[PDB]
Amino acid sequence: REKIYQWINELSSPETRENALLELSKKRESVPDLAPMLWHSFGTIAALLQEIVNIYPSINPPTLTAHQSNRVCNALALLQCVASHPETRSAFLAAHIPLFLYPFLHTVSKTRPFEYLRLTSLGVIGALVKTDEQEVINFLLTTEIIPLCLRIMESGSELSKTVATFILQKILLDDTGLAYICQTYERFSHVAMILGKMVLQLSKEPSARLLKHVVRCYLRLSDNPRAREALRQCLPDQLKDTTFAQVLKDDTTTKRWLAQLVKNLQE
Amino acid sequence: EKIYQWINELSSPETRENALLELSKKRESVPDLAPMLWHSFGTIAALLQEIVNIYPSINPPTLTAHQSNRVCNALALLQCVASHPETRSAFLAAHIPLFLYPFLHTVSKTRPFEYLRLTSLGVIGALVKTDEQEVINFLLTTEIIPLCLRIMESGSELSKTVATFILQKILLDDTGLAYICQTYERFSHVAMILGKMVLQLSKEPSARLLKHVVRCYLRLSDNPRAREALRQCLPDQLKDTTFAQVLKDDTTTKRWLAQLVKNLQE
Ligand SMILES: [Mn+2]
Repeated sequence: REKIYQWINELSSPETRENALLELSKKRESVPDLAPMLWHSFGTIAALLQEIVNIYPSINPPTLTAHQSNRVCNALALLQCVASHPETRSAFLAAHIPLFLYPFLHTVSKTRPFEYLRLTSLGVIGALVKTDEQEVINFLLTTEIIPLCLRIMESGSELSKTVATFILQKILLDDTGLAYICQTYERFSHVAMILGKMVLQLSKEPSARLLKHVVRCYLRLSDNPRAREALRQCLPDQLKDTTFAQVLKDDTTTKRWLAQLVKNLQE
Repeated sequence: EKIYQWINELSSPETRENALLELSKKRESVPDLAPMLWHSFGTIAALLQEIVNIYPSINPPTLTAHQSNRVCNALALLQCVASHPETRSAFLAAHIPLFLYPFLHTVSKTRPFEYLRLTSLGVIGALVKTDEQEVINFLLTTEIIPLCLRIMESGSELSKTVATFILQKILLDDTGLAYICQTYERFSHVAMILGKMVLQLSKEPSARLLKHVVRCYLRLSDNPRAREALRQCLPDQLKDTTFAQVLKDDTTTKRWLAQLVKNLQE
């Protein structure tokens, strides 16, 4: 508790806010109640959003430096902290704070500063949907986060693609999210096409976590009657062959899922 | 039925620009447009997209009259959501005004930018007009005061006026006054800006600006401990016959300028 209070308090005057963001960002894992402390502290959340908003112009044209990205990501780590705490989770959603991260998620630059910015931003969202609250899914649906996730799964770093897919997975898990993605052949096909190319490169450049999420997504889509029908024709061969046999020999969960997916298709 | 139609067309970039234009001019004629717009986070998100699509126009500064007028139409809609008593609170909990801070931070003097900044301050001014404690508590944790102080001395007539009005409503609130006097730094910078203002106001006068300026000094004179500082920094033009002409019409402003002198007398 020692320095935690002082640092939190120091997040005020921009003269000592940088050190506080850093010191706090690292001690986060420890202090289990940091989230409510951050949230309930006067002007602290605003200070964090201030950090986010300050770099909006450097995001496009893409001139964000490593230093800018690191400091803002410190703030984002504290927001992720606030996003997954049971006592602050729901209010975090009321504040529509995730809407402050979307411009970050829209960037496409490849430099590490941007990739780190996007990965950390995705971490906040992933922690938001970790508990399946109906309201968070409906929030993400209506704010158009899906297309942002799709592009990233489609051309981001392996790390970022994993979290983006996990987010799409959570959205798909809920009945509303599943029905929304399958409402038109075009929206389903867009998602299926992306998961498709993911299943092709993953077969030559393996990735356990990513492969696990891609399988869950496909499995979940097989719950919708029309997507199931479509998948009867468009489910990539690599998911039916034995191509993933070896790598799955250790991940019993995902293997069980792929078996269920193949079972669901056809009749 | 057309209001509902356009509102729905905002959530489609294909039909948004048109909807913004229609809903903006139709603003004054639709009572609860705010609750209608806020009825769906989707609508708000779309309105914020318009604001976000403008950040790329900052450094290098390339904002065009067309881009400015378009986003400002979106600001007009955010402003009415900021005014309505049914939505003003949710608007604040989402820190929506912060999306406008990058705009308020620009310094380009081209009309596209000046107008963007004027319109943005207008969103803030509509917040403080409500006279909510909720609003002042929000702004104090945002850095709006420094942003307003810069414009108060470098902006155009209209901008300087809206910026000074915002500070005025902040100072008028007890906590706002206390906040500003809480430190030498804060008070000193405010005192300095008001100073440069009355100076360039003597030459090239402005009835509206002066009233807001005078009102800020009067309210500052409400804090006992500040009075000594106030006595020492008060510009001559406020103590002499200047403005006496300009103030022939302002019975209110001179009545205020009178109370100011009286508060500072030892
Ligand atoms: Mn559900």
